[PDB]
Amino acid sequence: IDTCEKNSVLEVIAYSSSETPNRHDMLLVEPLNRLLQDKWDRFVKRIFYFNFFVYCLYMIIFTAAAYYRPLPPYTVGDYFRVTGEILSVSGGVYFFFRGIQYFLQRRPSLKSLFVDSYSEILFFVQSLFMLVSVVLYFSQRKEYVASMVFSLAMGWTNMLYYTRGFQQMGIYAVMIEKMILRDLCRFMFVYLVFLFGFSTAVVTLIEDGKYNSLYSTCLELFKFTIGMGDLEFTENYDFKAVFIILLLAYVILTYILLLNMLIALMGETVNKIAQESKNIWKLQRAITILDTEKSF
Amino acid sequence: IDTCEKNSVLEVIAYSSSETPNRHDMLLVEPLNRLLQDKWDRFVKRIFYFNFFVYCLYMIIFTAAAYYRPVEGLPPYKLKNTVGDYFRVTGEILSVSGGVYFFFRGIQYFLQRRPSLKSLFVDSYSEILFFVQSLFMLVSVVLYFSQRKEYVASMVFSLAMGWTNMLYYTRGFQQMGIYAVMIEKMILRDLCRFMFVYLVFLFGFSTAVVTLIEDGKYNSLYSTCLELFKFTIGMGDLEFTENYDFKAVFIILLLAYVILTYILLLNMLIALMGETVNKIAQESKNIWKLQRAITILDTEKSF
Amino acid sequence: LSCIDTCEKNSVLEVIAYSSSETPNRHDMLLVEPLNRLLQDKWDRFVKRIFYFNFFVYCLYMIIFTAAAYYRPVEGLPPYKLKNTVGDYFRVTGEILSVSGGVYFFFRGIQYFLQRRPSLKSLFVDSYSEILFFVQSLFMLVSVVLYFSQRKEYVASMVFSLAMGWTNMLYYTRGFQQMGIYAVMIEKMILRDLCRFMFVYLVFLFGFSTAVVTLIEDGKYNSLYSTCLELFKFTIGMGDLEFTENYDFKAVFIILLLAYVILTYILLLNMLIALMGETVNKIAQESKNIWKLQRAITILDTEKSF
Amino acid sequence: LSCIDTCEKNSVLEVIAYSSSETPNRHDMLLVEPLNRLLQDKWDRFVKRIFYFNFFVYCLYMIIFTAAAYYRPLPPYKLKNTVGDYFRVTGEILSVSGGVYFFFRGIQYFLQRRPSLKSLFVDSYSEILFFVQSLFMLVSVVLYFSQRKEYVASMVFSLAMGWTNMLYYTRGFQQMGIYAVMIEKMILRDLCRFMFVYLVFLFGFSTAVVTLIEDGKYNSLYSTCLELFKFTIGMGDLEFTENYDFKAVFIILLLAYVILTYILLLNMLIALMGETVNKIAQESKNIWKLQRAITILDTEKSF
Ligand SMILES: CCCCCCCCCCCCCC(=O)OC[C@@H](O)COP(=O)(O)O
Ligand code: NA
Repeated sequence: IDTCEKNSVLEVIAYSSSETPNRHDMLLVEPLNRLLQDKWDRFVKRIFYFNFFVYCLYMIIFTAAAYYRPLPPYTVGDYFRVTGEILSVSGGVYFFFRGIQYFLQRRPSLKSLFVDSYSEILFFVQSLFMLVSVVLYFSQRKEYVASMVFSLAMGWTNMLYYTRGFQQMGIYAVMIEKMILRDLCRFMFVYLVFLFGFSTAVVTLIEDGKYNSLYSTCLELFKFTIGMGDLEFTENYDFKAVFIILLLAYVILTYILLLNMLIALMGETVNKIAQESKNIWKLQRAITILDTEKSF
Repeated sequence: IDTCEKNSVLEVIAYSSSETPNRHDMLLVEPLNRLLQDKWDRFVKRIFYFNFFVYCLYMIIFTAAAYYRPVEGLPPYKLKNTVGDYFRVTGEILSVSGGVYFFFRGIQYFLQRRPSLKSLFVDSYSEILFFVQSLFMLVSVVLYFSQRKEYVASMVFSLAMGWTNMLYYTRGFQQMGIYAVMIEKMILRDLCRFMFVYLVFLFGFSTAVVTLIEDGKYNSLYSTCLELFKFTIGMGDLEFTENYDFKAVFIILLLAYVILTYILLLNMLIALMGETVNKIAQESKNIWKLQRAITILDTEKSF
Repeated sequence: LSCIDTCEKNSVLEVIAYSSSETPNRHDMLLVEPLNRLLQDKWDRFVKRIFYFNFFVYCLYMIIFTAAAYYRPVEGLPPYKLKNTVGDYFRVTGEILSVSGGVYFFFRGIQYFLQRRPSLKSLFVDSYSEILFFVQSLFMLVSVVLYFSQRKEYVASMVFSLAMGWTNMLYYTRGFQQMGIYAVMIEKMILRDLCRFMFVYLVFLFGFSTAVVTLIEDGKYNSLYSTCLELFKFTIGMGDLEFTENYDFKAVFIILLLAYVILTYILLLNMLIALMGETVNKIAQESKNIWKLQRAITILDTEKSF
Repeated sequence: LSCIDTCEKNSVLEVIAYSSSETPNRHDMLLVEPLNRLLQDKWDRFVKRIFYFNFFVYCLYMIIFTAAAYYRPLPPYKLKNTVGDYFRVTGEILSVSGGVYFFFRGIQYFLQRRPSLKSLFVDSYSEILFFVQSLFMLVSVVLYFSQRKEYVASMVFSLAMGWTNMLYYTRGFQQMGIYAVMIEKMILRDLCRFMFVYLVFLFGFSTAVVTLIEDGKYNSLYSTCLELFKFTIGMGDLEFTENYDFKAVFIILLLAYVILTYILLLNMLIALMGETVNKIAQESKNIWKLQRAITILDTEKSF
């Protein structure tokens, strides 16, 4: 069941592809749940806490190094800074190698890489950004800072991966995943269509000014969504009536309707997916247990 | 059942009048739903994808009116003998042809259906909106030839209305189709009710505030109404004017307005839309199924 | 129908429509078949148009009053002369009509109070519209009193009356099931959720504003009113977080502002939204029944008006 | 009621009310018929009146304290010969007296109950909050006499804490009591989870941005953190600086932060609050009843 050395039920269920109809519900059987919970507390609950603390420390060291950066390449302060930079690069390459090892070991069907285990892809992409930032730094360029800030943001965001192992916060993270995947996606598609259409209309209306550029008008229109719109950002054009009509149409369509609809849909989805989000967290904790077990 | 060429069950159900009690729920019968799904997957899916692809492409031939629109004034304009002006003119011709085609499609629908003149404005909003877009394009053309400067506004309206109309092509996918159906229900019911009440409240408080002040740039009704509306979008000032008297009265009026609209009616709208979401799931799925059925039957009749 | 419609002593429909709020389940009384069918019949026969006629005349009155108010002269030291012009004639006759309407509303309110004879304990949840209209009428009358007393406070009173008149159009939402239900939802929410949230939020606002103004030393924002307004301005999504800099202990100022923001904007407003959602999910049936009872009260009052 | 209300050694009321949180069903106990009839009898009999008097005197004390602190003049300060200065001094003396009184009441509670060092941070939030308010007041007094300006900061902290703590007296009013209990539950669960996630995201993106920014006003971590936080209150700027080498990266980072936090996390917080409110009605009523029982027992035991 758990230690077969030929084929284990735990390995089959946990490492199953998304195709399996009930890869979550079948971990709730009495013996499996009892064994998983007992193992976690026994010798995987404090192995995970140590990993989480080490990652936190690594990220602190990475932030300190990057935040204090001086045509690269470029006292006690400098020795500490270079040591931190080297340690951060050494962590990035470690994550890259772990991701490649996971890619080879699991060898996905070239379909579940895009639908399953988003954590592995995110971590590998963070490592890839860090390595690109290193090569640019050693290749006489300044885009090494853009790559590094991208990697830093992604790494800080990735700390949610460790929210698993704490029940309530694990459920919260699973809910975040579901919401982003379904509701934010639908809303963003519709809202981007609306925003682009109205921004193009307004740009066509505008005759001459600083806001002829499609980017400028799109930014100004998006400014409404964040409660910072202007509604008078420009007055260099004819037919003010048409401009105000278009602006009011956009406001009513996007701010007064789509965002409130997003709130309502989020409420409904949260009301719907409590038990599924509990089962998904349980399975995410089972995969963590088995990965920790196999890492030796 | 499906095609007797005289009066088939699917044809009558799909073209049902609004007065029919449960026009939406008829398709749920197993043979009918299984027959629509099979026919779609068999030959209508690719046709619909092609139509959406060519439609969005056709609209995009004119969404670059920014780069197109000259600024010389008093059209018509001249031809520059450059590749750029060749692209501009061919795009304009392609945008006018599209408008004429959509106008005639609407006319062909209107005549063939021969509506009883009541369900026209109650159901089938998509084709009315497409016809309005065609009308706005034709008006742009006629104004353009007539040496007038209102063609820019007329094409801008058409452009915006077409970009929003892509929401029609949103159908054909269960998730986004049902999302569009929910948007339709919400904008018809909750937005209309809230808009009526909020517009009454805003007009009242705007007239009160305008009467309060004495003179300045905000003396007009329109300007003060705009300032009061700016509270709703999260940009309210609370001190937009100084040339007045009775600061107590002005402040208390602004507070009453804010508390009554921003902190009450918007949250009421959120709650009502939430309960509507909770209530119109299966209804919104059935309506999407009926929309797909109408599209399939129209494609069949398109030969 | 004998002993149901009208007896000159007591009829069940009149009793139900005018029943005191203290009755346990006065709302469900209308649910029985004969009452529902008969009220629908009377409305569709006569009161449907009569109510629309009471919503057409009132709208005309309010438009006339607003037109008179907006075009008012600004010269000071009232009253003012009646110059020879069509505009002056029209505005003065509009003023006369508006004052007459105010007097009419004043008299109707007095008559209702004298006939119903309320206990002065049920004039908040009951006869809400009556109190609103009477207060509007009172504001108009005091406006006139100031006007002919040679005081400029008539402008303030008249603008208050105008605001109440325009916002009282919701009374006429009855006669349309969806609009009437929405209006009664507004009234219930105002009665419960707005009043609870406002009390808590006001306590928080006053506390933090007093703390901040105590911290400040001198300047424009040294007063309690200006600081209270600045703190309130966060709630409408236009906070500053840096509105003042003439003080000491920037850390304390930042801590207080962040604490206030987290406690109010992030917690209490989203809590109000959640409670409103729950209530709305809970108040459909009673909101329908209350609308039906309000409908019946309108029917009975129109019938008794003869 | 023999050995239920008064026993001098142990009774059902004093055992249930003062039961540790380790007790499984501590809340549901008071719903038993005779207990519910006895608590409501004692309350109506006298505890309502004593509680109302205590609330009124506390409100008077807080008004005095606010007035004294508002008109504050290297302390200490002398006594100017004027009525205003005498009233200020007597008011601040009264405020200090109230502070020491609350301090000693908190000490008495600690000595009496003798909690197990774990219920302190999970039970009795009100008493610890009152004690912290008193501690701030005493620290303010000692600093004031020690010739420092830090007394102003201490006293403003105490004043704000007291004003927000005034909610303690909302109990004894059913609706406001349930409201306060629900506020307590929301702060413990939803605000905590959201704050954890939001702080993680905010620090990550703020660090990224401040790393991108070359130099200027916002080259410090605190300033950039403040600017990013401003987006949460509907006051983000999106153009607050231009001192960077890559505009595309800056705009992408800001858009990602906005989408992740403002659009997503805030709306999700609203939804989670709605779910919780739907979930915790009966549990919020039971907790209010238990709070009302504790208050009744305390008032009885105070004499
Ligand atoms: C000194 C007064 C300060 C307040 C500013 C004056 C104007 C405030 C607007 C009036 C407040 C009530 C608005 C409201 O929300 O109720 C709407 C009414 O239709 C109630 O409906 P109905 O008459 O009972 O049918
Ligand atoms: Na704002």
